Amino acid sequence: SFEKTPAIKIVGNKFFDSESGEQFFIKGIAYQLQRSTSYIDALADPKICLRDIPFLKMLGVNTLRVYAIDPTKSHDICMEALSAEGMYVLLDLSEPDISINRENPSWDVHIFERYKSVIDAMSSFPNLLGYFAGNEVTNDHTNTFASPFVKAAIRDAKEYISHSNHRKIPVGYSTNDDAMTRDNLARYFVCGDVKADFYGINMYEWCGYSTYGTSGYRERTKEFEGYPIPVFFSEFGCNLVRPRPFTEVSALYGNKMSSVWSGGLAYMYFEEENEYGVVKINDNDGVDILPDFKNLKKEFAKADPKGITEEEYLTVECPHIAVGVWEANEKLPETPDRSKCACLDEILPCEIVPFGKYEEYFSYLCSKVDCSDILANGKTGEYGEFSDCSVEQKLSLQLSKLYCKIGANDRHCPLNDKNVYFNLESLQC
Ligand SMILES: OC[C@H]1O[C@@H](O[C@@H]2[C@@H](O)[C@H](O[C@@H]3[C@@H](O)[C@H](n4cc(CCC[n+]5ccccc5)nn4)O[C@H](CO)[C@H]3O)O[C@H](CO)[C@H]2O)[C@H](O)[C@@H](O)[C@@H]1O
Repeated sequence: SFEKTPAIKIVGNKFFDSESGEQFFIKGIAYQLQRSTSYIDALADPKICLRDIPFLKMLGVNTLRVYAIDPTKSHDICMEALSAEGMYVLLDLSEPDISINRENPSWDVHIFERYKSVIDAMSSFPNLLGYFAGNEVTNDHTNTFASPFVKAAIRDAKEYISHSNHRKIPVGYSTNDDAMTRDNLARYFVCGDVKADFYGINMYEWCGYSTYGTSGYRERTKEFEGYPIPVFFSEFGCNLVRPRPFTEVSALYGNKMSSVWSGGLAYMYFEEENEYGVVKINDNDGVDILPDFKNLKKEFAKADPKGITEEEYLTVECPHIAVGVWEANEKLPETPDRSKCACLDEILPCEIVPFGKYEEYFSYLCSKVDCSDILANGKTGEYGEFSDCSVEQKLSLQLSKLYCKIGANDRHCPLNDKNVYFNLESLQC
């Protein structure tokens, strides 16, 4: 049963409860456990989530941000338990080992399959608020060319959801707060023919007992006034001054900011040797409440954002390219084609299995054959025909091209490595 969490929908630049029609404001906290899979999925483990939900209820949150789930595991126990307390989930589609790499960006079948798997695992829950298609991918002026790959991911996640039987859960983006790139990033993700459905900023400008004017919150609010999609703080809670008073919460849900922002999520629930937690899990797996907890609790309790209803509410150019400043082309890479890339597994004479060596093997093979067909350039908007295939498929293509160039036809692939093998399926889309 999900009566207490009706699905939230987007109209214009605001969230709305689909039943009542009241504006939905996010009063949230990040909820994600680490190790000392690589990620831990707290929503796949009832003993973890059912321990914490009572404490989350005390905080008075209506939303969690979760950065990683294991899509092979069940989540209905934790998601229904969250729904029981009126709590929604914002969920990143990526994870640390399967993300768009800001140092070498690609939008490919491997990353897209990860996104699909999370979508298929989590879309049945009415309290799934939205998906993030990326988190701080571009983070400064040196990697703005990663952003077209994220926009392609937004488009393709939205289309995948559209073509599924699922509820059309919105797909957005979470960005950092770098001064040189923030205005261009915000414009880029709503420009042209592809748009993020919502926009989260990881916002740490307000530290200690600051103010609306002095923190920078006033300038941010004036910048995002009239922004065409919902905007919120996907993270907040600068910890320079402790215990964190969380006085930004009073500003965030006040009348000046509540007209522009759709709330935000504190970072975070768990303490992980970083002084960002509101609780600490002890050696007996029990929850010890930390000094920040009471301050966030009081601030959320006092917050009462005056929104507008759905019915009364009902009544862009991409940034130009400039070298060293903004290098994200409007032209996006194509939708990764699993069938095309899977046909390389069939027909290619020389293949390499996944298991440092990528840099060496690409450097070696791309000096002997033309690797243009696997390159992807977000600056120039030039995307090779097989640039959407997996790193292994890309490598295999180049090895196979070298094999055909030599033309011995003796089943000896021209790269001595144990991961290399001659594909017997090639001899038989
Ligand atoms: O796509 C961009 C990059 O994504 C990386 O993975 C991603 C990963 O780094 C990210 O990690 C977040 C991490 O960004 C977030 N976090 C918050 C903070 C506090 C920052 C404090 N602070 C204070 C003041 C100013 C600025 C900052 N520190 N870390 O904490 C989350 C839960 O603890 C954690 O999961 O989570 C994503 C989703 O799962 C992965 O997609 C990949 O590993 C990189 O290869 C890739 O380049």
